Amino acid sequence: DINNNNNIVEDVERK
Amino acid sequence: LQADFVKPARIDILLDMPPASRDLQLKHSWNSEDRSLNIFVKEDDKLTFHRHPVAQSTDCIRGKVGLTKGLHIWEIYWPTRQRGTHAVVGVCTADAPLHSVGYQSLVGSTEQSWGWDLGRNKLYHDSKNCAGVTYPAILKNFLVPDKFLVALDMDEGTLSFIVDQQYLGIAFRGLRGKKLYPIVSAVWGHCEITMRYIGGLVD
Repeated sequence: DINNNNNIVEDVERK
Repeated sequence: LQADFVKPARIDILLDMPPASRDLQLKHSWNSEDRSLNIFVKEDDKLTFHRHPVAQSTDCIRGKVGLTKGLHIWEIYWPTRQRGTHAVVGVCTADAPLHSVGYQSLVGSTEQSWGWDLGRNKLYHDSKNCAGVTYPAILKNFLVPDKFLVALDMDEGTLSFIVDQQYLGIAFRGLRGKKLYPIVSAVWGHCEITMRYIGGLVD
C-alpha cells in the first residue's frame, strides 16, 4: 500500500 | 546568506569531547525487550531496527536507557525514502504505547511522549488535545535529511534537534523530573532506523 506494507503479513503486535 | 551554526554552550562542550564508545552506544541502543512486536532489532547491527511490512499499523520501539539528568545527544539515521506518511522522532515515558492500529504520528499522540514529525515538520505532544507546532520555525523558503541529532537536556527539561550541523532551537520544554527514553514511530514496511548515542554531559 501507500506505506509499502501488504496484507499478507501477520501483525503479531495486534494479536 | 550566512546561515547560523552557533549552538548552546553545553552542546559545544559535549560535541568537543570524543564520541561515545561502542560499548556506550550499545548500552543506549534500541531495546529488543521494549518494542512493538512488528519491529525487530537487526541481529547483525544492534543499533538498527527493522519494521515488518504490516498494513494499517504504527509501530515504536524504545531505547534501553531512561534518562533523568544531564545533557544527552544521539544521532538518528532514517533513510528519507523510508518514512512514508508518518515518521516521528522523539522521547517518551516508559508508559507510552508502542503500537496503534492504522497510520498516524503515534509519538506525540498522548501526554506520555513528545515527537517531531519529519514529514510535517511539526512537534506533537498530547496530540489528542493539543495542536501541532511547526518546527523549525519558518522564516525563508525545509526537508529533514537522512541523519540528524537529537538533544535531550534533562537538567533544563528540553528537547532540541540539530540538522546539517545547525541547532534548530528548543522544540519542547517542561521535561524536568521525568525519565525519558529515545523513541520513534514508523509505518513504512522494511524501514530501518539507526540510533547511535553520541554522548552525555553531567555538567
